[PDB]
Amino acid sequence: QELFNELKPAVDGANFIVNHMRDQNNYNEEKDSWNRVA
Amino acid sequence: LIKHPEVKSAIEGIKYIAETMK
Amino acid sequence: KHPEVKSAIEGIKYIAETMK
Amino acid sequence: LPELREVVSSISYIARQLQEQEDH
Amino acid sequence: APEVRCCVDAVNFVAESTRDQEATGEEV
Repeated sequence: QELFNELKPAVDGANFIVNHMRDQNNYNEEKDSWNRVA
Repeated sequence: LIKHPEVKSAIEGIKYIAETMK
Repeated sequence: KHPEVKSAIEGIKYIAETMK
Repeated sequence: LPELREVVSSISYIARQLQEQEDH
Repeated sequence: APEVRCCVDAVNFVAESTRDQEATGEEV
């Protein structure tokens, strides 16, 4: 489908943003864990 | 298009960003 | 072509311009 | 299809900016 | 079609949050 081929960059970008925010959130949660240990 | 795994992952991810920000 | 879809489109555009 | 093209442009720009942020 | 409505509502939630952050930072 040409529709899916044209939207594939959009889907890849959406997944990249999703992974970026998820990794950032996990990084942040580990930082709060260290803060609580302190 | 909805049945594709990538689209489902993207939709769940957008919902995840929304709930996390809330 | 609902108003909410147009609002979402303008929202993504606004986010892009904000990052720019 | 101006709407889908603008969506692709905005999403690609956001992803590129985040990739640059990751490299930084 | 709850998928379309829910994804849209999420996108407007991000847009409104960004608008608020701009407004809060214009006051600051």
